[PDB]
Amino acid sequence: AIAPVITIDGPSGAGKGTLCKAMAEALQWHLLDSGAIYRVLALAALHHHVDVASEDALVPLASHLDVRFVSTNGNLEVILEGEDVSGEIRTQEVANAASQVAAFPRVREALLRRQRAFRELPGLIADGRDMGTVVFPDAPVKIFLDASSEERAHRRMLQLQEKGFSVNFERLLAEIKERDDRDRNRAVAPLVPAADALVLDSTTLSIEQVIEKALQYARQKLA
Ligand SMILES: Nc1ccn([C@H]2CC[C@@H](COP(=O)(O)O)O2)c(=O)n1
Repeated sequence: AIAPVITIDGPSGAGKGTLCKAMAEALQWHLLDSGAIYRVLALAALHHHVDVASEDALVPLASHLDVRFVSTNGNLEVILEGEDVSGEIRTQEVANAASQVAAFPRVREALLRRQRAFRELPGLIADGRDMGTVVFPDAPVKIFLDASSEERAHRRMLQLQEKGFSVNFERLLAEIKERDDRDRNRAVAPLVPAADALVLDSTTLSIEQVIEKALQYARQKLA
């Protein structure tokens, strides 16, 4: 009776965002960008002067985190307390704060019900780190999108250059190196692929190939 869910987990810069949107549109399903939740929580903490390195301080904020997401009128907008912060949550200051807040056990549990509420018919495409291992363990379809850290740093560099930002590959390689250690080195819902997850390594695959392989797999298990 419950709605089917396709989980897409993987490290930062693996291309989950792009894949999820493409699958959601292809199947006309709902989307959940769990990372945006942790980022909106982080931005909230910064604006409310809540200690980002304090589990006690963060828990209250997470439990009442006022965040809504708007459908695809073209893309997706993240709202915090009535204000669009879609761009601000994508800043390095918020990305860093987000990994900080997502590290605490009680803070993550305080966000479980909120993420799980996204499971609604006809289906949900869930993007994150632990969608297939903690949030939605029973997902009929689980995908682990991964790629070498070097490639993910290279793609990042290029995207920042497109936007007109001056970058340095060495810095980006360390940046993703540090994020990977966090998401993967924490006794609390670490980044690990589910045993039944399709491991999609996109290092030498194009956006088109990834989407094609993902949909082939998902459609296979759901019809
Ligand atoms: N399901 C998730 C999604 C995200 N995060 C953390 C990883 C860093 C931060 C932001 O994630 P993203 O870079 O994917 O926006 O939140 C997490 O712990 N669990």
